[PDB]
Amino acid sequence: FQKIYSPTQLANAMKLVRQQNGWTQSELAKKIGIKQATISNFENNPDNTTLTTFFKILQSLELSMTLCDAK
Amino acid sequence: FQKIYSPTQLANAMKLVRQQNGWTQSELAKKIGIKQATISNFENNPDNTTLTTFFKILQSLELSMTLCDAK
DNA sequence: TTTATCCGCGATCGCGGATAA
DNA sequence: TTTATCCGCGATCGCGGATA
Repeated sequence: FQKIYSPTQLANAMKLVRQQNGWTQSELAKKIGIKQATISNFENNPDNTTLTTFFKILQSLELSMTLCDAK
Repeated sequence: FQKIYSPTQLANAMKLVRQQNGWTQSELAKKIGIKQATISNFENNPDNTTLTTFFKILQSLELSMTLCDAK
């Protein structure tokens, strides 16, 4: 768990968490009630993703976030 | 620095950091080059706010984020 | 099976700009 | 001075759905 500085970095880290637990986009989507396509857009093109989508996906991954010093 | 679970909670936490440092929306917006209106929409209505905006505002605040376990 | 891409649709974004208050 | 709100604009969202 490290500091995250961009949407791309964020999406890559969460995608890795998804893969490391062997979850599919479809099963995560079903779990929180959004489209599989929405998870695919977030993983690939996270820049315009809504905060609401990010939080729903975070919950699906059994994750949360905290703020920290940029340093 | 607490676990954050929603856009509102995130926006409230970041607004608080802005105020605790005595920073105005205008000076943050000018610092990273976005609209003052954009920071205002984020603070009040964060749900559909983009990941790009959220990250720009974090940088303006000298903040970063980290993922963690949801518990 | 898994993931990425496309349609139309209604909604909202963030922009420049100008207010409102 | 500070922050919230509105306009028009082009872009993109996330939706149900159906492909690639």
